[PDB]
Amino acid sequence: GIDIERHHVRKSQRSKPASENVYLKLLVKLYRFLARRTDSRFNKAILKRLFQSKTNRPPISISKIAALTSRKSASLEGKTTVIVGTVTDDERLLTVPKLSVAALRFTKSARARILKAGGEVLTLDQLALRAPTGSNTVLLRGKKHAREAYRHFGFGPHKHKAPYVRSEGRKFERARGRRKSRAFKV
Amino acid sequence: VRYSASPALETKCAKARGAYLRTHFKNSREVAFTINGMSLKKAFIFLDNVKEHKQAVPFRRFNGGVGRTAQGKEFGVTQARWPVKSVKFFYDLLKNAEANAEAKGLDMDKLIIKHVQVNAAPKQRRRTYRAHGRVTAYLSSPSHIEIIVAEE
Amino acid sequence: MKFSRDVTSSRRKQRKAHFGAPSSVRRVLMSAPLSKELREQYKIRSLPVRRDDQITVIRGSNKGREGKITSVYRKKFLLLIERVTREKANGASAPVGIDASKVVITKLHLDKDRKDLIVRKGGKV
RNA sequence: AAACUUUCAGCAACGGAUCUCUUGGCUCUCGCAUCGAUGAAGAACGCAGCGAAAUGCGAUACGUAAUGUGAAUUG
RNA sequence: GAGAAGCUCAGACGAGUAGGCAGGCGUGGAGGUUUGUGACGAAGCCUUGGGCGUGAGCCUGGGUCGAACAGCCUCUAGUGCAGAUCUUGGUGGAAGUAGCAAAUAUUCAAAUGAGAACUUUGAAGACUGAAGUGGGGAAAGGUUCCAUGUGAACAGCAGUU
RNA sequence: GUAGAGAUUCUGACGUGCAAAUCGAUCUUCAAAUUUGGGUAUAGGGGCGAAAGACUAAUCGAACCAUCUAGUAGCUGGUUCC
RNA sequence: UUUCAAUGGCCCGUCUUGAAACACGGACCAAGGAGUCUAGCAUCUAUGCGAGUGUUUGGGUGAUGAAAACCCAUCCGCGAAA
RNA sequence: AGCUAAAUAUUGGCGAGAGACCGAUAGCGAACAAGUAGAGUGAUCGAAAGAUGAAAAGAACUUUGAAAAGAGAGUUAAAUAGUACGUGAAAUUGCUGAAAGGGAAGCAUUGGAAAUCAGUCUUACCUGGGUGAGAUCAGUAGUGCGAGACUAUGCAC
Ligand SMILES: [Mg+2]
Ligand SMILES: [Mg+2]
Ligand SMILES: [Mg+2]
Ligand SMILES: [Mg+2]
Ligand SMILES: [Mg+2]
Ligand SMILES: [Mg+2]
Ligand SMILES: [Mg+2]
Ligand SMILES: [Mg+2]
Ligand SMILES: [Mg+2]
Ligand SMILES: [Mg+2]
Ligand SMILES: [Mg+2]
Ligand SMILES: [Mg+2]
Ligand SMILES: [Mg+2]
Ligand SMILES: [Mg+2]
Ligand SMILES: [Mg+2]
Ligand SMILES: [Mg+2]
Ligand SMILES: [Mg+2]
Ligand SMILES: [Mg+2]
Ligand SMILES: [Mg+2]
Ligand SMILES: [Mg+2]
Ligand SMILES: [Mg+2]
Ligand SMILES: [Mg+2]
Ligand SMILES: [Mg+2]
Ligand SMILES: [Mg+2]
Ligand SMILES: [Mg+2]
Ligand SMILES: [Mg+2]
Ligand SMILES: [Mg+2]
Repeated sequence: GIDIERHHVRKSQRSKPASENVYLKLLVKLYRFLARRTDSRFNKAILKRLFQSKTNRPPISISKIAALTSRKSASLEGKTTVIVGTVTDDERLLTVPKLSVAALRFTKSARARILKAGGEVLTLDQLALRAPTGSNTVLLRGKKHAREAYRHFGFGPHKHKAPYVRSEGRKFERARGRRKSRAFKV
Repeated sequence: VRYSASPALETKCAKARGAYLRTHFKNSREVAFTINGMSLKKAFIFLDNVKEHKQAVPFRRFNGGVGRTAQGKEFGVTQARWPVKSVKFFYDLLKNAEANAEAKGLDMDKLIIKHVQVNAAPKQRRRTYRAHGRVTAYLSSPSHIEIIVAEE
Repeated sequence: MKFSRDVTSSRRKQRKAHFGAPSSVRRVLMSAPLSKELREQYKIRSLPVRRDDQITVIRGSNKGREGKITSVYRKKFLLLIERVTREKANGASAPVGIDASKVVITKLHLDKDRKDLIVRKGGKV
């Protein structure tokens, strides 16, 4: 006998994508090699995010990219933005600046507006050629907790989360237990 | 039809069989076991003696409750009977095998019963009436019999 | 390939319609090819067989035999041909049936209706 | 030593699984609108050379007339 | 090169009900594919032969048999049994056992017949004993009536009846 | 006291029966509130009852048939390969 | 493979704190035999598109052969505001 | 007070075409003389049961038997298809063979005994040795400029 207590025994991470997309497999093949034959944390970051599910790879819009790369103390002037995910458009940004973006996917509107403003769109394999270790790159992520489910997670007394309701209005969970005039509030 | 065995020269043997014979399977097995291996002439003598209650058929397997007799002594048993209905079917089948051998010109002096087998035929069904308005089976147990005699 | 909505390719229906066909329908079902000489003479590929027609057997153990059609047993889709028999146990000769598709007609029992059937079928006399 | 009992195999029984089949079922879709006092639906009894159940038929009775086909029916 | 879904080096570890997850095995049917198997024997089945897998299972020799069937990638489901006093069918040990003992009772000869305790004839011995084991009817049955034949099944033994 | 109608006791026989109530002996009644054929009426919360919750086709403290109905079960049983 | 010898081995399933139980089911064999389909909801994953998204209520090539494929307008649902 | 087509419905009836459906304990209760046989006074209840073979060629005739049948024969591709008929499992049974057995049997481990099964080896490839005959091989000549592979005409005999 041996007295071993085993808590973090099996690693909890993905070692490969769940996707069967053959081209994603080709990108993983490229970045398995790059993350192994370089000392770059950027390449290990790309390889890890290439495995992640859709909900763990939220989109980012060109407005957020334009805002994140144009801060007052930025120096992120002429550097390529990289996201392992989809780049969407923000139609509210009437005038798009000149941007260099590397992404898994571009929305048709996002791609057209980036190019029309004189910028450039790259796939991740084109990025690997240009910056094989991700030097002078802005690695970005979308907002993970913006999806609907995070309005509800952790619902409970005084947690101020959203209930699961079929309809919204009075008569739909706004009565006893939700106000002082009806027994108690939450 | 196929006999269950061929323990003899095809040219020096004869065959007889009966199917769906309405005589008791258990009694017939005991008769067959006793006459198997006998000479044909002595089998006829023994079968006639069983008819006369001069000799008996030892009941060796299906012997539950069979009575005792001093005629079982010659076979070293105590339980023996005289199932004459089964005896008659065997006597007729043995006569048929003898006639079959006489047709093939075998020497009717060395003929030995080389093979005899009883198989349980499909049962025939009757009913009997039991107390409290019940009905239970009253079946018959007919037999298939095959015999092969051969020169010794 | 069939295209008509009025044609069924159902195996169940086709088999029911074949084995349940009435007597007059079975007559057309029991057709035989005409011989090469007869095809040219009458411009007809095949006909429903008939009693007193002359055929030769083209398939089976009786291939190459010839004779009149003594009877058309439509209930069994069988032709009985003269002198095509087999021996029973007791020496009597039992006729052997042959399918109409397995013979070729070498001489037709031409008569008024048969002559009308040749002209109607586009043939010549 | 047999008999006896037990297991296995061959062969023979008993029984009808398995496999293959299928003029049947089930389901879907398309199309159609037509019972009866001018006696319906249903019931009974009869009708064939040899026919009891089914099909058919009604003392004109496995049918008459009429039309089509064109040599069978068949145990 | 080493199905990169690959290859290679190393260390630690191994109970499990209820329960959870993964990877596999097997079955019917669907799409694709395999100059796929097959009357020179498909499928199925038997086996006192062989091989593979930790296992689910799989392959094969011999026998039997006679008309279809399989591998690989996918699709799909009425998809896997020891149990449910489970269902339907078949078949056992109990067993040649329990038993076939109410209602007095049979016997001799002949005929017939392959065969007679049980048929028929004669003889004897008996019984019901007129509130009958006699002679009719009503209800109910429906051909059971009669003659000639038969004797598989039935007549819980027998059968020429 | 016989026929008929009953059914006390043996707590007899039988108790996988001759029989889902019978058999033997014994016993009750035997000219009337008697026994009984046929016809006829009463039908299920209904009938009918000299009353035992009896009887109403081997069914009765609410018959039998079909349907609602695969009624519901915090309960019992089962729940198929590695 | 069979059998022998030596050593070990209680009858499975089940409910149970606890079954070899003097707890229940199970004589035998075959075939059948039990988490399904549907209207929703929730998490997680994949795919498409993305401030949008959803051709199948409908209409068209359509007659040929057409329950498929393929194409096409206005609404509308959900989302873009509480 | 009143009438009215179409677009809508349709587990009945009639006709038609289909199916990733079931395949004889399944599928309708009924693939078959099925709402039949059978049960109940009645209302009602309600089954079981498909397959010889291409063709009956459905076994002449002889013989034993009172007969049913058996044995010879015969037909058939097959009777290891005989109508008690395709295949023909298991339970259960008879015969034969093998083996074991002092109040259960079965199983596991290990070997003995007996029975039974597989090695097909030393094949391939390489070299040496013996004789044998033969269109004869390395460098080259010529026919896409420099280097490399190939075939092809000859020489190298
Ligand atoms: Mg026994
Ligand atoms: Mg006794
Ligand atoms: Mg009785
Ligand atoms: Mg473990
Ligand atoms: Mg299925
Ligand atoms: Mg085979
Ligand atoms: Mg075995
Ligand atoms: Mg292994
Ligand atoms: Mg199931
Ligand atoms: Mg079972
Ligand atoms: Mg179980
Ligand atoms: Mg049971
Ligand atoms: Mg006894
Ligand atoms: Mg007296
Ligand atoms: Mg007297
Ligand atoms: Mg009288
Ligand atoms: Mg008593
Ligand atoms: Mg239920
Ligand atoms: Mg219920
Ligand atoms: Mg012990
Ligand atoms: Mg517990
Ligand atoms: Mg237990
Ligand atoms: Mg308990
Ligand atoms: Mg219990
Ligand atoms: Mg029990
Ligand atoms: Mg099963
Ligand atoms: Mg065969």
